[PDB]
Amino acid sequence: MQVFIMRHGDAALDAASDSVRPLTTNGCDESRLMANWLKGQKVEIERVLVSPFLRAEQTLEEVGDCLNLPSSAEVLPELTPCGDVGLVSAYLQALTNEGVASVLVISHLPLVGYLVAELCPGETPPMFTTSAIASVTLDESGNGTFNWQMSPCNLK
Ligand SMILES: [Ca+2]
Repeated sequence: MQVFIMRHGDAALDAASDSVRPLTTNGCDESRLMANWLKGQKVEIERVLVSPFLRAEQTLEEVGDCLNLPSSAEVLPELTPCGDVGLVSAYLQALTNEGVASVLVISHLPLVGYLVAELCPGETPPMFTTSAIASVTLDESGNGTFNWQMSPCNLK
């Protein structure tokens, strides 16, 4: 199963509180940039998992505007910055055994980095710039391979 791990886009520093910080114009722009790149890669997203935080959901909105995404999305509490990478890993393994062919995961630091390591043996937490995407091929036994990583700058 193809897993695409994405860090939410650039977000405003100030808001009533952290969970509600909106995306910035640039954050939107770059998120659409990465979305179109994926579209050009013949990427077909079957399932979507997103953090409950506004910046994650908005990144999803923006992406969904350029890439054909599922009508629904699953808002996961464990995708927040302090999310339990173990439960995220298990959720992904579940979908893998379910038959799901591909999933797009939109989250935050430091979770995104740890998630890749947790899923892929021998890998250290990679560095994620905003809107950057990590590709991981996960098998039924929870064994994942870190394929590549793409960021708005390596396209820009
Ligand atoms: Ca469009």
